[PDB]
Amino acid sequence: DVRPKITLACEVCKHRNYITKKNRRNDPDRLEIKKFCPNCGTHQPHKES
Amino acid sequence: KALPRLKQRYREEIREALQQEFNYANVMQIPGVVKVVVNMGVGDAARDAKLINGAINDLALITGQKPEVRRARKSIAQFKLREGMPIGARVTLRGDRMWEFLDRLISIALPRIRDFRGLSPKQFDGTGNYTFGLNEQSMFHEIDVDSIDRPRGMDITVVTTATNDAEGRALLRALGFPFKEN
Amino acid sequence: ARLVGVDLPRDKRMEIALTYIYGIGRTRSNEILAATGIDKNMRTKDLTDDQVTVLRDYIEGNLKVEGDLRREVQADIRRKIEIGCYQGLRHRRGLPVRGQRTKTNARTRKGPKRTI
Amino acid sequence: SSSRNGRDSAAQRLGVKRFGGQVVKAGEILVRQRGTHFHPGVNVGRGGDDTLFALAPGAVEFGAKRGRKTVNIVPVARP
RNA sequence: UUGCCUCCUAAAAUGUAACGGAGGCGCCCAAAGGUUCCCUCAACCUGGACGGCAAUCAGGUGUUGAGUGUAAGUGCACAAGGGAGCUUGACUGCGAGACGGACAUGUCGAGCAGGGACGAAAGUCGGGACUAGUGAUCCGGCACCUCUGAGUGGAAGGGG
Ligand SMILES: [Mg+2]
Ligand SMILES: [Mg+2]
Ligand SMILES: [Mg+2]
Ligand SMILES: [Mg+2]
Ligand SMILES: [Mg+2]
Ligand SMILES: [Mg+2]
Ligand SMILES: [Mg+2]
Ligand SMILES: [Mg+2]
Ligand SMILES: [Mg+2]
Ligand SMILES: [Mg+2]
Ligand SMILES: [Mg+2]
Ligand SMILES: [Mg+2]
Ligand SMILES: [Mg+2]
Ligand SMILES: [Mg+2]
Ligand SMILES: [Mg+2]
Ligand SMILES: [Mg+2]
Ligand SMILES: [Mg+2]
Ligand SMILES: [Mg+2]
Ligand SMILES: [Zn+2]
Repeated sequence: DVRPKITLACEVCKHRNYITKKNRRNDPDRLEIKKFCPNCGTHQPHKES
Repeated sequence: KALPRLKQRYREEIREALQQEFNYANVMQIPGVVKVVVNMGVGDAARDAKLINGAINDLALITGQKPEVRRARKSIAQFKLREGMPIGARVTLRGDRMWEFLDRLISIALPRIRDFRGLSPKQFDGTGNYTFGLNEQSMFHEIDVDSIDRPRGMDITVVTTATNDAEGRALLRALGFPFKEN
Repeated sequence: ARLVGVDLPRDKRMEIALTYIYGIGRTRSNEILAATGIDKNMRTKDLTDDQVTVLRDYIEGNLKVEGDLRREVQADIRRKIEIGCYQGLRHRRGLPVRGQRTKTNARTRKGPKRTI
Repeated sequence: SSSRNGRDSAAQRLGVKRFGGQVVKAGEILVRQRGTHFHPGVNVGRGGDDTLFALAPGAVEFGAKRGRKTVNIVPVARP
């Protein structure tokens, strides 16, 4: 598909909140960015599911 | 507490001679060397960029400062070259390093050239700038003989403050390159 | 060992180790070893640096080796091919210069064989 | 024989919307445009899609400033 | 031929048909986003080993003729073009006032709080210079919840 949809989930609470798109061929590895998690209340790293 | 011999010569006698023999209005109309540029384009980088490493090594050995790597600003299909690849390396000499390189050149490299018949006085471009090329690099004594694998030439250019061609020709003759007589 | 950018063989008699140098061959090696008095049968395991260095000194003082040799060879080739000499034209055509029997032999100069 | 044309888009209703001498409220839209045919001035901001909107109440006044077409808002005196 | 985007016909507000005249779209980018800092091309002329009408270097002329991922138009030399350091605001809770329309759709937005990025500071940041890259209702799946639970306590099921 070239452009699969992916879901980002927090680490401690483990809740799926954000959804984006990425190119697997260009980025075989998983994504690792920092986003705002409402329930946690602080910016924490989010790892692609 | 040190000063290069060529710089001493220029600031002691060359400037006075030029001023006397051209009759300038003020003190600082006498031309002076600004910078020296050394570069070379290989053209084979499109197939093998390994030779670029040897080119950089040779340039560092001859000069003593890390040179550049230059890309291409256009893509030519007939020359089978596209954007982004490296093509050649350059380096600029100023001040004490420039004087030392010029002195070493005139003292060693030029006399050591095989079949050296002089330099054409027609190499100027009108405004007082000299440029010429070389075919073989091992003439320089700083690069050892057996460590080189392939022959690579280079082009070196000198720029002065001379207003016209005659001023620069006189200044560089006073410096004393082996000019040809015509 | 190593000399003038030439990797001396791990274990070879000096009479051929010096031969491996492009500027020195069999009889030149024989004469050089006779002059230096060095035995021509010993192995590389007993080689020592000082004798090698003095040998390098003698050979560089008395002869021209490797890149210089190449350079005058191609200088000769280019001058002969530019002056229009018979050897120059033969080099242009990639054929023997002495004028041997090109009829069947000279495959060494003509390179591989291609059929028509 | 036939034709391969005959397809078109919709109409975006572009163009100036509030003319000089009028009175506008805060956050009003003054001009809709593709490029920066006009430019923001005083008390006027440039939107995401190159649209112009007012920041404070007043009266519109078209004007130019050093090779530009600009829109300005004057602070009409309070009665 | 059947939907969406750009131009002309379209008679200098908006709008305006035809089997009229021309073209694209059913993508792409983890940087081609955010912020801070710096620079300006194409072309022509003159000199240089291969090197030539064009490869890399030096000097001179050069105010938009180069360039803007993708078709057109509107713009951009103050840059929205080119080069570099850091980083994910390609957020959460909200929204005064408007833009046009038969209806359902679409679009812009100053400003407050939480917790961030950039910069010494003033300040910008709710994806991409702008306009296309998409699909209502019903039915069902997945994660979570201080909702409900057919006598009571659970569970099944139903709910946001
Ligand atoms: Mg990458
Ligand atoms: Mg000059
Ligand atoms: Mg239209
Ligand atoms: Mg934007
Ligand atoms: Mg946008
Ligand atoms: Mg109109
Ligand atoms: Mg009608
Ligand atoms: Mg079509
Ligand atoms: Mg960037
Ligand atoms: Mg220039
Ligand atoms: Mg830029
Ligand atoms: Mg409303
Ligand atoms: Mg805040
Ligand atoms: Mg805001
Ligand atoms: Mg941008
Ligand atoms: Mg139905
Ligand atoms: Mg019950
Ligand atoms: Mg349940
Ligand atoms: Zn969380």
